[PDB]
Amino acid sequence: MSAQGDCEFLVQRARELVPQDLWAAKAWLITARSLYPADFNIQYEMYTIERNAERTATAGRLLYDMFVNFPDQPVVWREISIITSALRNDSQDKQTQFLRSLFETLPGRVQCEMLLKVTEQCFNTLERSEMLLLLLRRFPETVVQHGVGLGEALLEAETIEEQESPVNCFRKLFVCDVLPLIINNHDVRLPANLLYKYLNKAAEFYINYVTRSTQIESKRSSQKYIIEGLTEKSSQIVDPWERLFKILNVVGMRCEWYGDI
Amino acid sequence: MSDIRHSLLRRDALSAAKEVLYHLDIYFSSQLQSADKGPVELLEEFVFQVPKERSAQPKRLNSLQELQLLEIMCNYFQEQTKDSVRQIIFSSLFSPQGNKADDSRMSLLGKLVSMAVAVCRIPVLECAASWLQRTPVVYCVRLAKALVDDYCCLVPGSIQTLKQIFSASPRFCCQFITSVTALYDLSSDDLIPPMDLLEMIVTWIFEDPRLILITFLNTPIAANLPIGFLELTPLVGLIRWCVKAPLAYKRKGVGMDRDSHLLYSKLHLSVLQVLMTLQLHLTEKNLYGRLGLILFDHMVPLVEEINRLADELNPLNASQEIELSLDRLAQALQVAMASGALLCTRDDLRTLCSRLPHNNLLQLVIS
Amino acid sequence: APLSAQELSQEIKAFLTGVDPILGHQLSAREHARCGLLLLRSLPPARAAVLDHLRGVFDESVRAHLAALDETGPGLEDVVQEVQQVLSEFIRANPKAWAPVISAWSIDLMGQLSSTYSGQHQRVGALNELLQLWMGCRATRTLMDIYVQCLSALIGSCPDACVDALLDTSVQHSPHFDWVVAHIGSSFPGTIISRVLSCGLKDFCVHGKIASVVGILGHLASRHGDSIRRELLRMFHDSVPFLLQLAVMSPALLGTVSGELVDCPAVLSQLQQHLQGFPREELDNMLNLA
Repeated sequence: MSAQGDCEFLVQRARELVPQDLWAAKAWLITARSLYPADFNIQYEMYTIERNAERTATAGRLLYDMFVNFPDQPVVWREISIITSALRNDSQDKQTQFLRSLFETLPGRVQCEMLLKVTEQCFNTLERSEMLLLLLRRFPETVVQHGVGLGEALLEAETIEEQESPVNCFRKLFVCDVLPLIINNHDVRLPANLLYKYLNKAAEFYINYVTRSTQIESKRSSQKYIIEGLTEKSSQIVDPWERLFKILNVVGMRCEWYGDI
Repeated sequence: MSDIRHSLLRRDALSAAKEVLYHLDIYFSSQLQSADKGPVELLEEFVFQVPKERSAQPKRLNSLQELQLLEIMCNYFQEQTKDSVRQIIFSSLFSPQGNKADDSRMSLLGKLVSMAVAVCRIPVLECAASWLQRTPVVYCVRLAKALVDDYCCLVPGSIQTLKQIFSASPRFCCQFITSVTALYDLSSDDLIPPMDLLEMIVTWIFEDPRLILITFLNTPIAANLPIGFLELTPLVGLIRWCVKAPLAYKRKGVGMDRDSHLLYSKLHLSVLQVLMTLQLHLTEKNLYGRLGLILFDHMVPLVEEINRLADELNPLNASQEIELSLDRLAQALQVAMASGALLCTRDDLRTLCSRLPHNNLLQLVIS
Repeated sequence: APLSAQELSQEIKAFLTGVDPILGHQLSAREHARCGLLLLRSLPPARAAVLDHLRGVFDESVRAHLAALDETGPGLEDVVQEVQQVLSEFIRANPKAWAPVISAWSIDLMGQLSSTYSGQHQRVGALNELLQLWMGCRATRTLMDIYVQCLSALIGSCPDACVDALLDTSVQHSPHFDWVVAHIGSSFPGTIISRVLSCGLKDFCVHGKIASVVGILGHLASRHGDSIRRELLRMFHDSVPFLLQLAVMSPALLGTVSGELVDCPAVLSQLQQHLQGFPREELDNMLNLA
């Protein structure tokens, strides 16, 4: 067979050519052929620290070839994680927009598989609840198919979090995220029970947002509170009243509907 | 016809030659199915500037009037704008006859091509590229060398004009890439690739090679050509030139010539990427696979010359260069075997590895 | 790249037609020079056309300078400086192809102009006075400086080819530009004066006048170079009446040869006796000249 020897030789040749040029190593790995996925992975690893345009193009071509041929490999997950990390930079320049656009260029299947794997590997109850909330909010189809199961899932998530009181900022953020998913899809009709449950959840979220417990262990509008074990700036939520208005609008859109108010 | 010859026979100032050329081009465009000695002599005097008495002077210096004749030919070609007329002109100019007249006409055509590239004339560039595709190895090499010398010696930064012409005119860029791949090999110091030529080759390999592949796919071509009649794919030529470039630099002392090594590495990477894309696009179909579509049977002699040059002080001083050349050759052989360039099987690759110096990784690469 | 093909096409068409189709105004010679210099940066055929036009431009400048000298354009320093800098950069970028043709153009122009002016002017020992009156001018002196710079660039690369071209032009145009050859020999004594002597003796053997011009040039180049010329003459005599004829016609070379003979010979006497077998009439004529 001698597959291991050939792979080791290709990896060594790629590594030795790094000081000369990443392009030469990538070209040698590609031209080697035979075990194409191994050579592509070696070239990507060699060019991982590189930032040249030619190296980036070669890495992208190798990744696309691997995605077409290799059904499952950690290289795709690592690339997705790197893209996500790049997108998390400061938004005070065009670099963040470019990184976000590059990250969004990846197929949705790979991102969905990575999210499912992360949720499966997340042993923490809070992480599992966050993953479930993100999955429910991303696609309204799952929520529509579940029907009355959204309330049970929310109750299970709250119980898993070990915080019965819903005054925490996390519960309000999850409620707002659930509301935006319904607001996005106006064609998702729901029965009377679902509407009542949504109204109760919105009322609870508004009550929590208006005031929160002090437990511990050119114009604009905002408020203040204390987060549960996290920085108050971490809760990036803008205009909860506008979110409630959008939820009411989506509800009205489904059924075709002194001072100012 | 007769009137044009009668007018051209008398008087030195051939001011009526432009009218005759325009009439001939119009007749060719409108009556290609319907279309002598006098016209042949007139064309030879205009382009080649070779009189009837070849051993005698070629119509004196023929330099001051050469620019005027080239401008007149460029204007006539621009006014033509016809595929049939341009093809007829190219066929007439590049047709061999067993004498230096064909070579002189090819040189004049290359000069006109350079003038058109300076003016970015799309139809003139297309006609020149078609003529170059119908030219021999020596004529193509001479034209490429003259174009490279003109683009390198005109003034600093003149490669920008060549790059702009390549971007605007894709046919001319593809023809230049094919000519460079066939000619530029760095086998000898006389044929040493230039830095500006290397940059132009890299720019052509970047985007122009896709146009060359598209043109090859549009109309089929023979698996082999006599003396490489402007082989379409430039990957093989660029790879051979890049492989010979490090060995030539070592023979010509490591950092003294560093720009050439980097340019060769970039050109090799671009050629490998183009070859990989072409393989990924064409292997699904049966269009290619016998011997690809390009090589010109020149890679072996250049590789042998590079190996012979690198043999002197191979392990002592040029050990790094020898290892780099061996790795490049092994990668090229592996790509050739994977791309179907091999005639029957990888037996030739095994023989080359056996005759080559100690390289164990090639044995595992083949398997 | 703001320079579009349309502007270049219009300009070249207007130049070829000879009359501007829109403006209809005969542009000044300075504008033609500006356009030519701009084209020279890019097009070598246009560079050849620029040299062809520069032949006439330098003819006009030399005629103007001669008229000014006899009777007694604007910015004489600036235009000459610009042309010199353009040519210097052009040679610097790639001397191999540009230096020989430019040097040949300059020397052929100088020779042709000197041929015309030797007879059409009152301004033209003797070769020393010619050197004074020729170097005295400004434009011709700067052109000679440019040619000297070109040769100093070319001496290291191709000395034999430059010497061959110079001697071919000399045998074709001897009584015209020899003073420039005399200056070049004075600057570079050994090889130049050796080749001049070789050319003179070769022409003398062919005949069985170039010799007078050769002697004049050797005398002119003797200043700052007489010792090297005497050494060359001694080397030539070491290996025949051409040296004697040159010594007779050149007083400076005559003094140099007298000093050499005073310096220095039984082997030399035997060599002379071997050469003494020549016909009696030639020997008698040589004795009379001696």
